[PDB]
Amino acid sequence: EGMANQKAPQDDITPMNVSNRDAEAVIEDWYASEYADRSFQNKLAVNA
Amino acid sequence: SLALSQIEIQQFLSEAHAEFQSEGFLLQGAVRTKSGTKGSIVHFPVFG
Repeated sequence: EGMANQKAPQDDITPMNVSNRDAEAVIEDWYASEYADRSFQNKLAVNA
Repeated sequence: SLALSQIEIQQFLSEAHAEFQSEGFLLQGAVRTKSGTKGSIVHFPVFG
Protein backbone atom coordinates (compact mmCIF):
# COMPACT_ATOMS: atom_id res chain seq x y z
CA GLU A 1 0.00 0.00 0.00
CA GLY A 2 0.96 3.60 -0.64
CA MET A 3 0.19 6.56 1.57
CA ALA A 4 -0.16 10.30 1.14
CA ASN A 5 1.87 12.56 3.41
CA GLN A 6 2.43 16.29 3.84
CA LYS A 7 5.51 18.42 3.30
CA ALA A 8 6.61 22.01 3.60
CA PRO A 9 6.35 24.05 0.39
CA GLN A 10 9.46 23.91 -1.83
CA ASP A 11 10.81 20.96 0.17
CA ASP A 12 11.92 17.81 -1.61
CA ILE A 13 9.26 15.13 -1.96
CA THR A 14 9.57 12.19 0.44
CA PRO A 15 7.80 9.10 -0.95
CA MET A 16 6.01 6.74 1.40
CA ASN A 17 7.76 3.56 0.33
CA VAL A 18 5.57 0.90 -1.28
CA SER A 19 6.72 -2.51 -0.12
CA ASN A 20 7.20 -5.43 -2.49
CA ARG A 21 7.45 -9.14 -1.85
CA ASP A 22 7.51 -12.29 -3.95
CA ALA A 23 5.22 -15.22 -3.16
CA GLU A 24 7.01 -18.38 -4.29
CA ALA A 25 5.00 -21.52 -4.97
CA VAL A 26 7.35 -24.51 -4.81
CA ILE A 27 6.32 -27.28 -7.20
CA GLU A 28 6.18 -30.80 -5.76
CA ASP A 29 5.60 -34.22 -7.32
CA TRP A 30 3.24 -36.85 -5.91
CA TYR A 31 2.80 -40.46 -7.02
CA ALA A 32 -0.07 -42.87 -6.39
CA SER A 33 0.88 -46.42 -7.34
CA GLU A 34 -0.10 -50.05 -6.87
CA TYR A 35 0.94 -53.51 -8.05
CA ALA A 36 -1.20 -56.33 -9.43
CA ASP A 37 0.62 -59.66 -9.47
CA ARG A 38 -0.23 -61.98 -12.34
CA SER A 39 -0.91 -64.85 -9.93
CA PHE A 40 -4.13 -63.05 -8.95
CA GLN A 41 -5.42 -62.77 -12.53
CA ASN A 42 -7.04 -66.20 -12.61
CA LYS A 43 -7.91 -66.10 -8.89
CA LEU A 44 -9.98 -62.89 -9.07
CA ALA A 45 -13.39 -62.24 -10.58
CA VAL A 46 -12.61 -58.53 -10.77
CA ASN A 47 -10.12 -56.66 -12.96
CA ALA A 48 -7.56 -55.57 -10.39
CA SER B 1 51.56 -76.14 -48.76
CA LEU B 2 50.97 -77.83 -45.41
CA ALA B 3 51.20 -74.41 -43.74
CA LEU B 4 47.48 -73.99 -44.51
CA SER B 5 46.82 -75.80 -41.22
CA GLN B 6 47.87 -72.60 -39.44
CA ILE B 7 44.64 -70.87 -40.52
CA GLU B 8 42.27 -73.79 -40.02
CA ILE B 9 38.81 -72.86 -38.76
CA GLN B 10 36.53 -74.40 -36.14
CA GLN B 11 32.76 -74.78 -36.35
CA PHE B 12 30.37 -74.16 -33.46
CA LEU B 13 27.02 -75.89 -33.77
CA SER B 14 23.71 -74.14 -33.11
CA GLU B 15 21.75 -77.22 -31.99
CA ALA B 16 22.49 -77.54 -28.28
CA HIS B 17 22.50 -80.78 -26.31
CA ALA B 18 20.49 -80.73 -23.09
CA GLU B 19 21.83 -82.78 -20.20
CA PHE B 20 19.68 -85.87 -19.75
CA GLN B 21 16.49 -84.84 -17.98
CA SER B 22 12.77 -85.55 -17.96
CA GLU B 23 10.64 -83.57 -20.39
CA GLY B 24 7.78 -83.50 -17.88
CA PHE B 25 4.05 -83.99 -18.28
CA LEU B 26 4.57 -87.74 -17.89
CA LEU B 27 1.47 -88.16 -15.73
CA GLN B 28 -0.88 -86.22 -18.00
CA GLY B 29 -3.37 -88.80 -19.19
CA ALA B 30 -2.79 -90.91 -16.09
CA VAL B 31 -5.01 -88.62 -13.99
CA ARG B 32 -8.19 -86.62 -14.62
CA THR B 33 -7.01 -83.28 -15.99
CA LYS B 34 -9.24 -80.20 -16.19
CA SER B 35 -7.96 -77.27 -18.24
CA GLY B 36 -8.82 -73.59 -17.94
CA THR B 37 -9.83 -73.58 -14.29
CA LYS B 38 -10.10 -70.46 -12.14
CA GLY B 39 -9.80 -69.46 -8.51
CA SER B 40 -7.53 -70.41 -5.64
CA ILE B 41 -9.46 -73.62 -4.88
CA VAL B 42 -11.17 -75.90 -7.42
CA HIS B 43 -14.00 -78.13 -6.21
CA PHE B 44 -14.72 -81.53 -7.76
CA PRO B 45 -18.31 -82.65 -7.12
CA VAL B 46 -18.83 -86.33 -6.35
CA PHE B 47 -22.00 -88.39 -6.75
CA GLY B 48 -22.76 -91.64 -4.97
